[PDB]
Amino acid sequence: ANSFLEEVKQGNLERECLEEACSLEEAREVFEDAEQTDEFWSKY
Amino acid sequence: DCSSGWSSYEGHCYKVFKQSKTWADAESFCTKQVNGGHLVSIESSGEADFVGQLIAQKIKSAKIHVWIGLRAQNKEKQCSIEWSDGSSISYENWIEEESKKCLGVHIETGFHKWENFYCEQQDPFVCEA
Amino acid sequence: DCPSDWSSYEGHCYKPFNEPKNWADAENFCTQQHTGSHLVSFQSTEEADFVVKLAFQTFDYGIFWMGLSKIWNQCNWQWSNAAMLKYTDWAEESYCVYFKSTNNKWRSITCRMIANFVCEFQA
Ligand SMILES: [Ca+2]
Ligand SMILES: [Ca+2]
Ligand SMILES: [Ca+2]
Ligand SMILES: [Ca+2]
Ligand SMILES: [Ca+2]
Ligand SMILES: [Ca+2]
Ligand SMILES: [Ca+2]
Ligand SMILES: [Ca+2]
Ligand SMILES: [Ca+2]
Ligand SMILES: [Ca+2]
Ligand SMILES: [Ca+2]
Ligand SMILES: [Ca+2]
Repeated sequence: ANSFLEEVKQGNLERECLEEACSLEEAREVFEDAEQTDEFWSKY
Repeated sequence: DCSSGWSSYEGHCYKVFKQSKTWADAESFCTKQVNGGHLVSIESSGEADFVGQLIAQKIKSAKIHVWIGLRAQNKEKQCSIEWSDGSSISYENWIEEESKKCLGVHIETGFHKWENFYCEQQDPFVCEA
Repeated sequence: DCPSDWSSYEGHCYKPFNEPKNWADAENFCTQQHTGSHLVSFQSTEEADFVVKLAFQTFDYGIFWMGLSKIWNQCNWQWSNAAMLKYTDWAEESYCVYFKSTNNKWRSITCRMIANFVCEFQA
């Protein structure tokens, strides 16, 4: 999830997708690699 | 007075679909469900209120967004701009997914504020007729 | 010829800053560091790779603005049902382009975001 200025920080799976709900893009910013993003998103 | 499962507001019928589709497929889908259907067009304060509440009834996730009928038709990555120095854009190195020309609403704004999203993602949507 | 603190490549001077400014402020601030300076513009991949490497070796990871702003503000927005676009409720007013010091691909984020930047000038 994005607060006002959180996007300045480097992405982080725990902080953004597990401790918060994350969008497909936030997850992609964490993995960068498409297939990895798919693997994770499909099980999210 | 709409088809079964559709909600009325100002002589228009609306329906929230939980199936995830890209913006384009969602649009086609809407035109095939009802006579004159399209993705919802939020043309007023009241319509926004009604549709936001309508969506809130079916969609509870914050991991996704809900597609609405606004899109930039331009095929180019940016529109009518040059670099801050004056030179035109010859070179480009865009991540396909960073071009966000389709709009959608999210639960964190109560499904009101129009946010920019990459068109080829699959998300729920709302049809209006 | 670049003023020491700046870096040189194919006849242009570049310098990364790590004082977070939004886009408008960054671009503006560039034009003051030296005459004819602006936020960096990319004309080739090597120039791009040159600047990514540069900002990276300097401030490591961060997000850096580039000279592109209000990128879709002038696109042709219209409803699929052809209704009139009068009522609007944009979450963000403008989108600008930036890059991560870890790779050279172009990304987008609201122009109000706070980010590092790189200025560039000629001669
Ligand atoms: Ca966060
Ligand atoms: Ca985030
Ligand atoms: Ca992020
Ligand atoms: Ca934890
Ligand atoms: Ca948090
Ligand atoms: Ca982000
Ligand atoms: Ca991104
Ligand atoms: Ca796989
Ligand atoms: Ca009727
Ligand atoms: Ca409408
Ligand atoms: Ca222009
Ligand atoms: Ca340049």
